[PDB]
This record gives sequence, structure tokens and C-alpha cells, in this order.
Amino acid sequence: EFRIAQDVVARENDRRASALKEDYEALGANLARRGVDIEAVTAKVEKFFVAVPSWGVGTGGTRFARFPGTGEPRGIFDKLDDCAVIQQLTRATPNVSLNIPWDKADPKELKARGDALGLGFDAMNSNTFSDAPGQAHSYKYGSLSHTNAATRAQAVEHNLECIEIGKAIGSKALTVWIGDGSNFPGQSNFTRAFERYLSAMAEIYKGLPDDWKLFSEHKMYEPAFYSTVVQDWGTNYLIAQTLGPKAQCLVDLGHHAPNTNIEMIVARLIQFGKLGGFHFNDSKYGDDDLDAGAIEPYRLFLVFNELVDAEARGVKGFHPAHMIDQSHNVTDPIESLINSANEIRRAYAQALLVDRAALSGYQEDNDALMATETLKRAYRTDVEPILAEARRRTGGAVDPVATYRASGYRARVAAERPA
Amino acid sequence: EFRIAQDVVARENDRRASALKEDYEALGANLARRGVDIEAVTAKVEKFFVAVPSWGVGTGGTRFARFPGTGEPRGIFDKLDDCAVIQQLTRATPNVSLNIPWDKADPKELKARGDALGLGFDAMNSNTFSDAPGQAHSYKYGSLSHTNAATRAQAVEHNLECIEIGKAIGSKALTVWIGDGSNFPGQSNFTRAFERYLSAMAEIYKGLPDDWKLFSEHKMYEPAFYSTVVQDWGTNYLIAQTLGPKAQCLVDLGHHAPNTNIEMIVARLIQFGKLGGFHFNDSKYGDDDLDAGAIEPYRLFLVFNELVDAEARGVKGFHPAHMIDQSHNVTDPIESLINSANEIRRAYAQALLVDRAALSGYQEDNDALMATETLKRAYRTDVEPILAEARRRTGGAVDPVATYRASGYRARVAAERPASVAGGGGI
Amino acid sequence: FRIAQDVVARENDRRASALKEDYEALGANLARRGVDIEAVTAKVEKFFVAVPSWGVGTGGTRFARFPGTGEPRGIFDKLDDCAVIQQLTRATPNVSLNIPWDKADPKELKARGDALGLGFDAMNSNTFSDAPGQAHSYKYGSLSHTNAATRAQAVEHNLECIEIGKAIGSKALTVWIGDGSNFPGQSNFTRAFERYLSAMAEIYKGLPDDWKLFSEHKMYEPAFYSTVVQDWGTNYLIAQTLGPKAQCLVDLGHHAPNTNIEMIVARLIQFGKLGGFHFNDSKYGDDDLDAGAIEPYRLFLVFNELVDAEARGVKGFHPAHMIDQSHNVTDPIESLINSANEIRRAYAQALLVDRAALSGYQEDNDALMATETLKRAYRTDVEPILAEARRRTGGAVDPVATYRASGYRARVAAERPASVA
Amino acid sequence: FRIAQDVVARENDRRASALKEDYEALGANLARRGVDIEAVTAKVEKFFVAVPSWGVGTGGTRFARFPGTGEPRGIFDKLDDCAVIQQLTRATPNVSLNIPWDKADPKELKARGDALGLGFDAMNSNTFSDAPGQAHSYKYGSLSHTNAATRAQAVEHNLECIEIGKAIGSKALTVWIGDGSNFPGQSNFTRAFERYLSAMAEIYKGLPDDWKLFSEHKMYEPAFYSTVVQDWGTNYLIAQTLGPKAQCLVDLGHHAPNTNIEMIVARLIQFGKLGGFHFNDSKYGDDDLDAGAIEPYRLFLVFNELVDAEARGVKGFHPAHMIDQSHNVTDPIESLINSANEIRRAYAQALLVDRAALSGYQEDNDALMATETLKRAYRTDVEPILAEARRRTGGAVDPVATYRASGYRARVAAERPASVA
Ligand SMILES: C[C@@H]1O[C@@H](O)[C@H](O)[C@H](O)[C@H]1O
Ligand SMILES: C[C@@H]1O[C@@H](O)[C@H](O)[C@H](O)[C@H]1O
Ligand SMILES: C[C@@H]1O[C@@H](O)[C@H](O)[C@H](O)[C@H]1O
Ligand SMILES: C[C@@H]1O[C@@H](O)[C@H](O)[C@H](O)[C@H]1O
Ligand SMILES: C[C@@H]1O[C@H](O)[C@H](O)[C@H](O)[C@H]1O
Ligand SMILES: C[C@@H]1O[C@H](O)[C@H](O)[C@H](O)[C@H]1O
Ligand SMILES: C[C@H](O)[C@H](O)[C@@H](O)[C@@H](O)C=O
Ligand SMILES: C[C@H](O)[C@H](O)[C@@H](O)[C@@H](O)C=O
Ligand SMILES: C[C@H](O)[C@H](O)[C@@H](O)[C@@H](O)C=O
Ligand SMILES: [Mn+2]
Ligand SMILES: [Mn+2]
Ligand SMILES: [Mn+2]
Ligand SMILES: [Mn+2]
Ligand SMILES: [Mn+2]
Ligand SMILES: [Mn+2]
Ligand SMILES: [Mn+2]
Ligand SMILES: [Mn+2]
Ligand SMILES: [Mn+2]
Ligand SMILES: [Mn+2]
Repeated sequence: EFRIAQDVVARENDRRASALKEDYEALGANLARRGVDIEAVTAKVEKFFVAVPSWGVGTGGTRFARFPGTGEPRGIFDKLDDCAVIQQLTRATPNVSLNIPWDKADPKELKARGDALGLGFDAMNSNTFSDAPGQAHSYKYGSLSHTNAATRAQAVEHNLECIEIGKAIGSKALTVWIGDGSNFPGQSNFTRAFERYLSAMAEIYKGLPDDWKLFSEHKMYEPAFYSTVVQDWGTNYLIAQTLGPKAQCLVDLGHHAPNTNIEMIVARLIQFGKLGGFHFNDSKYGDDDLDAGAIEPYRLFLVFNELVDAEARGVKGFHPAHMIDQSHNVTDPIESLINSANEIRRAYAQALLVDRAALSGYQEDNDALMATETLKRAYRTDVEPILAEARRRTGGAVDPVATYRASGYRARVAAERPA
Repeated sequence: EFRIAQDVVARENDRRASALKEDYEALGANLARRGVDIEAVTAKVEKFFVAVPSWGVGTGGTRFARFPGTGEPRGIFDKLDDCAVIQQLTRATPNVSLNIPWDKADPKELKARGDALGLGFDAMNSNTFSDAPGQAHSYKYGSLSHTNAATRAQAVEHNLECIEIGKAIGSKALTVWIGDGSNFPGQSNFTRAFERYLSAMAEIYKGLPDDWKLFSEHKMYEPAFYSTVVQDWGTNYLIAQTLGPKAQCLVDLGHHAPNTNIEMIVARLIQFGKLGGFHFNDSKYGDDDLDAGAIEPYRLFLVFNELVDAEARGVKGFHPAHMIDQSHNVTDPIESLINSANEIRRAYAQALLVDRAALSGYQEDNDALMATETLKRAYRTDVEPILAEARRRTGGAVDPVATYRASGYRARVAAERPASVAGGGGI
Repeated sequence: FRIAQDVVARENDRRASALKEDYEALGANLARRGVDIEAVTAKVEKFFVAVPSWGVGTGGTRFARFPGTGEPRGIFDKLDDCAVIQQLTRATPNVSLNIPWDKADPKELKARGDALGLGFDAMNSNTFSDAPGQAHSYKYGSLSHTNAATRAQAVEHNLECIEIGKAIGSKALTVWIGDGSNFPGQSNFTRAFERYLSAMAEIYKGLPDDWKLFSEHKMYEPAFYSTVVQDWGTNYLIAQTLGPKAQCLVDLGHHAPNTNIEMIVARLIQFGKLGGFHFNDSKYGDDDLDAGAIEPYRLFLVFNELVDAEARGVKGFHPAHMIDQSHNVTDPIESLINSANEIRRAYAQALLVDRAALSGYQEDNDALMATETLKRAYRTDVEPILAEARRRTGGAVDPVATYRASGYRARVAAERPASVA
Repeated sequence: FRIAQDVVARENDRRASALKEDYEALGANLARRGVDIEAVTAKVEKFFVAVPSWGVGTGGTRFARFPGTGEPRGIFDKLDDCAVIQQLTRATPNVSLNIPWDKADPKELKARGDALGLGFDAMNSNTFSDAPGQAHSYKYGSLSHTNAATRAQAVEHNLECIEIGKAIGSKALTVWIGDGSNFPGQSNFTRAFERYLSAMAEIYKGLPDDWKLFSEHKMYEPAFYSTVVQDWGTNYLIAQTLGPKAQCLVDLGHHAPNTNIEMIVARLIQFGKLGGFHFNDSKYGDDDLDAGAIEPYRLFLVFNELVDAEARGVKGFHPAHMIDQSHNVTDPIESLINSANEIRRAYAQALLVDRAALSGYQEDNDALMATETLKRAYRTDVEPILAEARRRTGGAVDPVATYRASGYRARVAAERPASVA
């Protein structure tokens, strides 16, 4: 089924077909002069997919307030319906990331709806950073690293429950992010809390299917404001290495200290085989969870430069999980997810344009200026024509947001859903 | 009224009286050898007050979750009852800061309850960073700087209402903090938004009594994650200077960029007569709103060093409004506010111990090492006995938190108030 | 001519075909957006940024300096090198001097500049280091030093810089000092600032009627605890206190982590105190890296505020533009060339912004389309416009490639003796 | 004796009575808390931290260096000054050397050290600067340089540092390099690290059975975009890859803004890779300021982890302790004296923490009492313990005061020629 009428997509695409042809052919000629086949790039871009977060489909908020828009999804089923729109128009988000218990519902029904909408499911996300009604033990002072054994056991059981749900819908991985930490010096014994965490994660690893992966996600701060158990990639590496081959690290772009060189962290984790995946978003101050590439587009490109280089260096068995983790506080969530997915493909496309042979030469000769310019020649290239053509060829929209607005989808769901 | 039984306070004080006498006399002898009269210091500490936030007596949370404890205060009246405990035990928080509409209630009743509990009211706090039921215009895209004229007018009216309520309860100032800003480049035109803000603030300024102050509070980010209209002290100064004599700047410790020298900002504002007051708290990463001095006690001392220098260099017309602005997510709000107020008095007392003449000499001679050591000699002094004695002589508790726990107050209000339930934070 | 004309011609001809194809393609795309590429190119060829004399030689850190070959020996060699940057990019007609580093007969400096086709931008005083025969040391400060005679000495130095500038064609004085403290208590913040203000007031008195005085703020370094002119707030107080001729200079790498620099730029413009810019890039501190090499979007956002100012009709707005960088691991001439190019790049993209559309989205609070309006301009590869602007003004289509083809570095390496002690 | 014994005796006697009163008062206070002050003093007396040879001379920034009088030049002058710090504080018996800065005949270094009552701590190699007559430059790196011969030269240099150390009593080699990049693309992160790891393996092979190899991470400077050994995560990978004799060195000012450094310390201890510390304080970047002069509580929290490690009976925990600072506006000897004192101050306060009480509050999630348990120790003025520890071991009750009374600075100023009067 199509959430957006096919006649609307066809109409809006035809309206922009002429200009796209001119832009695509122009870029094709430019790339040909540079020894690059535009068709080879478009072919790869069409195959790049990033999972959308169910928790980002509705309007997000802060501790100060939440300003919902119209037609807010009422639950996971409305969220899947909205996710279907993002995938139909961009063709870059076939899978959805779920969070339990936020999206708890009959697994069988979830799968049925997904299949009908043309959507799959990515990594499951457990939730032991908030309390649910009727919960025996509170996570106020922690979960997997809580001082109380019964509380840790409850958190472990919750994670195993997440795996059972995932197995029923087609998921093949579990992502574990917890708020565990301290707000005051002395509140926690750093080593003992980490020892407790490692023991708990070992239990989860024991219950992990042999065709699944277990991802741990580090974060410098928030909700903990003095110390956090899984605070950075160093601790994250120790966790993954300790647990086993099926355990890897997940890197969320906005979870690092000010000025951190994130692309180097990505490179390091790849070298030691522990880069499990990404949580894309952008930021300026803290874990802002803004639209990917809206603040620092070059940084996003540099991260993708490391991913493409890995393939170029001949790294084997490298298939990181790509996911968007954002909060949309002042825009239509669907529109932001659409453009964010587009920006991620944009950075990927540019990274594919880098002349690896030239770059390697400049690195070996220590020609820093030409090396940086080699990256810039790729990054400065406006790859929008490739992104639009990729969408057009695969059933998507040349201009996703414009088509979304022309369809009147938001007004439609606003009438179907309570205010 | 006495939220805490007098017999409990007397009991816990007597139990620690012996140790206090020993420590106070020892410190007195040490200070005497240093040419300082401990009595003179204690006398000033007993008179240092800081306002408590009504929204701080309840458990706080983040966008991810909120984990309420037992006996959570229901409304402003319950909150005032809890604030009364902090003041009775520390004797450092006689005034309370209100936020409207959160604490909206009959001005007559509010004043009546305060007088009964022995509490006064500090600066009023307007709220246009969240929407209230029945609100005609949403503040989603701003308030005082919103592009829609009707929305700015609605925000101006709300602030004027806050002034009216304050006038009725004895308040003498209005603090304006808004979330106004953008999350994306291009979303807002920085200059146009600021022009709108200034014009709206001018309307609010017109409704200020002749003896009132209007405080604008800067904040680098949150809830806006790309730009904020009142983002730093520079913009804040421009605001105060533009509005008039009654407009001043409020400095909240956790609202600055990483590594900012905050004490210098305080000095600069004092020099140009625009330091309206402070919002005390501590932090390590962002606007963490943690207990004052729990993370960086020396920084708190350095801020007070600038304040005492002004309080010593005879800075005429200098009475900054001191207030605690914190969020208590993992502790009993009352206990944290108690120790936070204590830490603020600790930094103040230590600043009073600085040999100003010696410091001036080392500064003039460019003797950096002795100048810094002159500050350290005061800062390293354990002034707890002075704080404890000040509390004891004024009706407080030698050990506030110990006494609070011995009284069983939390268990009491827990039985009187409905049970709470954990939930989300707004994400 | 520092670079043989035949070389510039040969290299331009080699790349003529490709430039034609790219420029014409871009022109058609811009036309579809309602933008005249010729109007943009005409403005770009007139955008100038001053090159720092102190950035023509290899720079270093407190740990070490690794000089390359043919390092300039003095201001005359430096001007000769600046002439190369201007001949090839045509974006750097003026040079920024530092006294006493570049002290020499004003008449001879002017003669060399005229002969090379170069002018002089704002003078830069130096009271952050001690020169020979100095009566008082600047170890503990200069314009804000506790010792009156030391402040007087610093004032005289700045007045001397003005005299030198008047003789060579300069019209402004930039004052950046290291004054500050490394320990709490070392300085009385307020008194140190008052001392600074009194000294600057004296310097202001020596300003010709058509001169400007720029003060430059910096969060830290060389002072590691407090700095007298630490941020734009203090900087504004300075400018406002001194008078109409006094304005603030914004050096991109001088702000706290995560600071919204483009907002500071807008605030200063609103209150008429944006004197100028010191362009460079950074990631950690005052790194002084090549402009746009680390965060190109931020540079574009700064230029977006500068172009918006014109769009709003701000009157008498002519900020001074200067590059202030340190080239530690590259040929200084090549880095200055590409940095000047990046600045024109950001400027050109800022000119492409559809401000009619942007104003609409801002009024309607359409944050997504507003940000996308800025991105449509920023994502545009304007290299063809920069290259054509150079071709038509006597410059090189590919400046660095032409510089390398000329063999200039090897030439000066043979002419200049390297320092031995 | 660098400082006359009569002067030390006189200045101690002058302050003896006051110390007695303060020590007895603190003794009574600690007694009421169940702690024996004599036990704490005994431990403090045994805590030592190495002094940097490169720290007794006045330091500077890339902008300037303002030397004081009697500047030590050469390792012999430096050892003479380091001897003053040890004599007065009794907390710095060993000196950290840097090669080639301190190159000299080992036989003479040892002879001078023995005569002054000084030993030698970890050796520090230097491949972040070029020495005259060097075959290959380190401009673009050293142990991770793309050129094989350059990496070999750097490895040989480090092996030479081990040879010198073996002859003078050292038992470790600390390796800090500037290797990194200033521009994206300049270096391939992974390849550069592979080159570094291979070179370090060669150095590891030359380590005696009882030696340790310390690698030191640093976020930035001299490299301003990326650094090979940028943080503790990379450092851990290095130590674990090299072998049991390789550990990580933590320099306090080498971390990103707001980093929780004490946790990094705890993590390294848990996995047996905490090799040692480089103490100093900072506010902005790698400021290299006097330890505890900016954030004393943070220093205490670091020592809280060190004391807790022993409380838990950790194995393989014998960290080296060294001061790594730059003294730009103070008498280097006085700053090192007070910095060593501040380190012992934090240690003493960490020893006062009631571990039993703390553990109880941690298990019960009583965050407020847990933090107040740390504060009760930290708020305690342990100066009497530090002064008594010095008095009992031949040191000065008030080190800096005694140093000033001795007239030592004026003495060496008269023996050492400055560049200018
Ligand atoms: C973006 C990244 O690029 C390369 O590393 C591989 O193709 C990998 O599968 C992909 O995820
Ligand atoms: C802003 C924040 O809001 C809630 O979480 C609480 O009222 C808390 O005390 C306050 O600090
Ligand atoms: C006494 C006082 O000292 C400083 O604060 C300033 O110089 C101020 O102007 C003066 O009034
Ligand atoms: C790196 C720096 O170099 C010099 O300035 C001095 O040796 C100083 O002590 C050191 O910290
Ligand atoms: C001089 C050098 O400086 C580095 O930044 C690091 O701190 C090293 O430990 C030190 O030896
Ligand atoms: C007494 C004199 O003191 C100097 O400081 C130096 O150590 C000389 O070597 C010694 O002869
Ligand atoms: C909802 C999801 O678990 C969450 O966003 C985490 O992944 C992490 O980003 C939190 O800061
Ligand atoms: C509730 C109160 O208005 C609030 O705390 C503001 O003062 C400011 O700190 C917000 O970040
Ligand atoms: C050389 C010039 O005065 C200097 O670079 C200043 O402008 C400032 O950037 C210093 O950090
Ligand atoms: Mn995430
Ligand atoms: Mn950045
Ligand atoms: Mn997150
Ligand atoms: Mn506040
Ligand atoms: Mn700090
Ligand atoms: Mn706040
Ligand atoms: Mn500058
Ligand atoms: Mn600079
Ligand atoms: Mn070090
Ligand atoms: Mn260092």
C-alpha cells in the first residue's frame, strides 16, 4: 500500500524531471572528466539504507516543555504508518528501530503491519532508564549496574524480553543504552559499578542468539551529571572485548566531549573490529539530537570518509548498522527524518567520490595541503542530482519534502488522530 | 509554626555541643594568630541569606525520566511548608522564589502562609517557556521574541501579571528567563529576534514599580540547541543597558560555555553596575543544576571572592539578589537545599577570611604565587564550626541534615501527601 | 612579476576547457534558481582580504618550529612573497604589518609595496613580547600593567605604530595583548581592566580623523587563568567606552568551545562595533589553521551574517577582513592562497542565498525550509566562479598548481640563506 | 646543602610554636573522628613525586618567554636547583630527565645527583623537536612517520634513552610524541597508528626485565586536527598490545573539556595499565599550571581513586608520580615547591576518607551522605600534617618562606649570566 498517492509522486516528479536531467548530465560529465562513472556512484547510493527511530516519529521535547504538532502518532502502529511515508519517498529507510516498552504490542501484529507497509525492523532498543507502571524495582539509582541484585536481575530479564520480541519481528541485534551513573562525587564507586555492569551484560550475552549482535552505547553525560558507567569509547571497547565476538560498540555522534575527534574513534574501533554501528544526528552543544548534517556537514562527511577507506584498505566482514537517533522539537518529524536520511546519503556519496589513489600518494609524501584538498574536491561536489536520481529510479520522490507537503499527508492524519 | 519539633532541634544540638565548642575555640585561636576575630566573621555569616526555589523542593527530572520520592509537595502551599524546614534548620533561606503560573494562588493566602511560616518572597519568575491550558498562542517558536505580534503581547501580559502578584506579596523584582532561540541555522534572524525581544522587554519595564528591578537571565543553550536570544553576559549587558536603571543581569553559574571564567563576568557586571544577582548551583558538563559546590567548591569560593572584594572596597549601592536554582533528581530535595545553602555560606565565610591588604600588596608587586596563596590560606580554612555556631545562635541546627533525618519529617509528609508515580521527562 | 606571466598563461590555457564546461553548467543551474552568475562573479572579484606578514614564514608551537626552505629574511622578502599570493589569487592586495617585527624605513616599505602592487591594511602593535633596549618588561602585562611607566611605554609603542601606518597608507591600528593572569588572585580583574581602559584612551587620542582602533578579544593564551580582553562582552565595553573610532575585531579561533560565533558577529553589527575579522579555522583552541579546512559551514554562516547586514541596509558597514594564521606543516604561500580562496568561497555561497525565500520561512517559523534555503546555497560548488574571477583579473585558474609549476619556492630557497643561530 | 642548615633551623624555630598548636588541634579533631594523626603523617612522609628537569627554568609560550634572574642553563645548574626543592619539601627526591636536552656523561650525572641527594625517575625521550645534525626531520612525525628511516631514527633515539637511564638508576621510559595531523586527510588514522605500534614494539624489545614503558596520550598540540595517541582509549590499546611492561601515563591537562579524569584513572587501574601521572592544573587546555592552583577538588578526587585502589588490594598498582609543569610568571623553584605540597595535600586528605562509611552510603544509594563523606576529608586543613612531615624529615615548616629568607635566587643570579643585564 502507499501512504502517499502514486499520482502525487508521479506529478511532482514530472514537474522536476527536466531540471534533474540537466543537473544529472552536467554532474555526470564533470565526474567523467575526473575519471569517475556517475552510474557506479548512483548504484551504490541506491543501496545505502539507514534505520529510522520509532521514538523520533512523534514530536520530541526537553525537560522544560513539549510542544506537540498536529496528528501526533498515538502509538507504534501510527508511527509505523508515518515511517512508511519516509521510506516511500526517500527509499533510504526500509527498516525501523523499536524501543520496549515504548513500542510494546503483539509482535505478530507488528510484523504483519511492517510487511504490509514495506518496512522491516532493525536493532531492538531496551529501556531501563525510565520506570513503567507496576514495575517492581525502580531504576532511579541505576539498572544493569544498580547496587541491588534484584534490580539488576530485573533489568537483565527486560533485555531478554526485548530479544524475544525482536526474534518474532525479524530483528538481529540488541542495543543497550542505559543512564546509569552518578550525579555526585562518592555516590558511586567507579570500579564496582562497572564490575556490576559487566556481570549483568554477561548474562544478556549468554541469552543472545548466535545470529544476533549485542551493541553497547557510550555517552559522556545525561541523565547522569557527574559520572556515567559507559561514558566513552574506551570503556565501550573494554565492554565489547570482554563480552565476546558478538558484542560491539555503537557510536552516537552527539555523545562525545566538546571538540572530540569522532572520526578517529570510528577508525580505531574499525581497526580492532568493534565498530558495531552508528546513531546519526548533529549537535553544537551537547547531545542535541538535531537533524543529521544540519550543523556540521563536513564532520559527517569525514566520518563516512573513514567508512569508505575501510573498504578501500581491504577490511573484511565490516557491515556496521546505520541508524538515525534524533529528536524533532520544532519541525514536522517526518520532514526532518526525510532530510536527515538524505543528508546521510549525501555524505556517503561524497565519500565515494574521493580519489583514494591520489590521497594515498599525498599522505605518503606528507603533502598535507593537497591531501586535504583531495578530500575537499569530493566534499564540495553537489551530489543532490545523484540522490534525486537514485530516489526516482527506485520509486521515490525527486524532492521528498515538497512531495510530502503537496500530498497533504499531515492534514490527513491530523483529522484521523485526536488533538 | 515549627515544621521541626523544637525538642528535636535542642536534642540534636546538645548531642553535638561538646564537639562544636572544641572546634570553634580551636578555629578561634588559629584565626586569632592570623589577626582575625572569629566573632566578627560569625556575625556576618549569620546575616547572609539566599533565596530558595519553590520549584526546587520537589524532585526534578530529565527529558528521559523523573523518579519522584515520597511525600512530593502537591502545590505552592506544600512547597512553602517544606521551605520552612530549610529556613528553620539553616536560618540562611528566609525568602522563597515563586514561578507563575506554577505557583499561582490567592496572593492574600500566599502572604498569610509565608508570615505564619516565617518566610518572605524574593524575585518573581515568569514562565513563557511552556504552554499552559487555555493559552491562546503557543510558545513553541518563542515568546517575547516570537515573530507573531499577538504572541509577544500575550507574553508581555503574563509578565505584567507576575508583577501584580509580586506587588501583593512583598516581592521587589521580576526575573525573566526564556527559552527563545533556534535549533537550525537560518530558522531565526539573530538581529530581528533580538530587536523583537528588546521591544517586548521595554513594555514590561514600563510596568515596573519605582522600587522594583527587572532581571534578564542569559543561557548558552537548552531548550534551544543552535542559537539562543539571550545567550551570554554580553547580550545580557546590552539588554540591561538598553532597558534602563531598573534592569540588571542575573548570572546562573551553569549557563556558560565550557571553561568560561565566570568570576570575571561577575567582576565586569559589578564594575558597570549591572549585576542583579545570582542563581547558585554546580555543574560539570552543561546546565546540570547540581548542588552548589558539590563539584567545584573552589570556583564557588572564587565567585564569592569577587563579591566580598566589592563588599569590602565600599561598592555603594550593591545588594545582589542571591538565589539557589537547582534540580534534585537523586536526593531528598530538602536535604540538598539545606547543604547547598550551607555550602554557599561556606564560600562566603572563607572569602571573608582573605587578607585583603596582603592580597592588594601581592597584586601590586606582581607576586603571583603569594597572591594565589593568600586566597588559598582562606579557602583551606575549615569554617564549618563558624557555620554551625551561626546556626545554633540563631535558632538553627548544628547539623541540619542529621537533625532533619532525626525528626522523621519526610516520613510525616509522605503519609499526609498522595503517593507519586515515575514517568517520562518529555523526550 | 614574481611569477612569470607566460607560466600563468600556460597553466590557465591547460585548464580553460574544463573551466568553461563547469562555469557554464553552474550558470545554467543558477539561472534556474533566478540567480545571475555574472552578478555573483562581479562581486567575488572585488572581495579582498589582507594577508598577515607574520604568516608568510613557517610558524611553530612552544614545542618546536620546523622551517622549510627559502624562509623570508625580513619584511622585504615577506612582501615579495605576499606579491605572489596577490598575483595568483587577486584576493589579497593588502598586507598587515606587525611592529617591531616589520619595522623599517616607512618610505622604503611604501616603495616596495607600490612596486609590487600591494597596499597596507591595519597596523598591528606588539606588546606581548620584549624587544631589545626596552626599559620595562611586559612579562606581567603591558597596557594594563600595574606599573605606570610600563603602561606609558606600551602607549608610546602604539602611537609609534600609528605614525608608521600614516606614512605607508594604513588607516587603522589593531591592538591585541596577552595581558592577564595565570593564577587566581594574581590580578584584580576590575583594576586591571581600568588600567587598560586608561591606556587605550590615550592611544585613541592619537588617532587621525579617518582612522579606526580595533581591540581583539581572546579567551586564553598566553594567560591561562584570566585575560583582560577575554571575550566580545568585554570587547564591546571597550569600544563603547573609547568612542566612535573604536570597534571590535573578531578572530574566529578566540572563543570558548561550542560558542555561536556568527551570533556574536550579528550582535556587534547591530550595535555598530564590528570592526573586522581575523580569519582562520580551528578544532581545539586558537589553532590558527587554514580558513575553512576544518569547519567550512561555520565560515559560511559567518558570511551569511555579513551579507544579511547588507540586505538589511546597515549603513557605513565596511568591516576590515584579514587572515591571521600559522602555517606549521605546509608551504605558507600555498596555505595563504587556498585560505584566501576558501574565504571567497564562503562569501560567494552567502551571496547565493535566496533571502526573499528565507525571510518568508523565518516569518512563518518554517525552520526546516529556512535551514534548507541556506544549504541550497552552501552546497553549491562555486569553484568555477572563483576560478573565472581570477582568470579575468590576471590571476590563476588553479593558483597552487600554478605556484608549483613556477618553481618559485626552489628559486627563493637558493636566494635566501637559512638562519643558523 | 643548597640552603644553609642554619637558615632552615632558624625559620623552623620561628614557626615551631604555631605549628605545635595547629598540629595538636588537628590531632584532637581527627581523634574524635577515629583517626590517628601520627599514622597519617607517617604515610605523607613517604609520598614522593618526581620533579622535571625542564621545569626549574622559566617556561614560555609560542608568543614569548620572559626569563627571570639566575636561570639555570644545562642539566648541572638544573640539578642544583632541583636539590633546593627536595631539601625544603623532602617530597621530591628524584628528577625526571629529557634527552637530548639533559645529555651529559652518565657518570657525572650520577655523581652530581648523589652529591645533591637526588635520584633519577623515568627517562623522557624527545622526538617532537629536531636536534642539530639530525639525518631525518620530525616535522611530519617520528615513531609514526611515513618514512621508514625516520621511524628507525626515532626508535634508536629511544633505545639510547634506555641506555642512559640504565647507567643512572632509572627504571622506566616515558614516550610522548607530537605525531598527528593539522588537516583532515593529511594522515590515514589507522595506518599511522599501525606504524606507531610497530615502532613501539621495537622499543619494547630493548627494555630490561625490571623496566616499564609508559606511553602518554594528549588530545591536541602540537597537532591541531588529529593526534596518534589522542586519548586513554588509544593509550590502553597501545599498552595491551605491547605487553605487561607497557602501561599508560595520565597527564591531567591532556583531556577534552569537562572530561571525568578520575574515572579514567579508575578504569586504567582496573585493567592494570595505570603506569603513572603527570601532575599539573589547568582551566582551558594543556595550561601546565601549578598543581591544585585552579581545581583542588579534582586533584583530591584523583587521589581518592588512588587510595581506594590500595583499600581494595589492587594488584599491579605501583604508579609513578611526576610533576609536569611550565612556570611562566613565577620563580620556578617556588612553584614546584608549592605544587609538590599541593599533591601531598590531596594525598593526605584522601587518606582521611572514612572508607567504611563511604561504602555503606554507596550501597544504600545515599548520594548526599556519600558526597559529604568525601567532603569531610577534603575540607580538613591538613597543612599541619604537611608541615610536621617536613620538619621531621629535614625540611622546612614553610618552604617558600624559608626559600625567600635564604636568598637563594639572588645567589644563583650572581653566579649565572643572563642574556642581558
Ligand atoms: C558506509 C560503509 O562503507 C563501507 O565501509 C562498506 O560498504 C560498509 O558496508 C558501509 O556500511
Ligand atoms: C527545570 C527543572 O524542572 C523540573 O525538573 C524541576 O522543577 C526541577 O527542580 C527544575 O530544575
Ligand atoms: C575602590 C574601588 O577599587 C576597584 O574596585 C575599582 O578601581 C573601583 O573603581 C574603585 O572604586
Ligand atoms: C613545554 C614547555 O617548554 C618550555 O616552555 C619549558 O621547558 C616548560 O617547562 C615546558 O612545559
Ligand atoms: C614537554 C612535554 O610536553 C608534552 O605536552 C607532555 O606533557 C610530555 O609529558 C612533556 O615531556
Ligand atoms: C658554590 C657554588 O654554587 C653554585 O651554585 C654552583 O653549584 C657551583 O658549582 C658551586 O661551586
Ligand atoms: C531512545 C534511545 O535509547 C536513546 O536516544 C539512546 O540511544 C541515547 O541516544 C540516549 O541519549
Ligand atoms: C525555573 C527557572 O526559571 C529556570 O531554572 C531558569 O532560571 C533557568 O535556570 C533555566 O535554565
Ligand atoms: C600576530 C597577531 O597580533 C596575533 O595573531 C593576534 O592577532 C592574536 O590572534 C593572537 O593570538
Ligand atoms: Mn543513541
Ligand atoms: Mn566542531
Ligand atoms: Mn542520545
Ligand atoms: Mn536560573
Ligand atoms: Mn572546570
Ligand atoms: Mn538553568
Ligand atoms: Mn588574531
Ligand atoms: Mn590568535
Ligand atoms: Mn606530560
Ligand atoms: Mn603536556
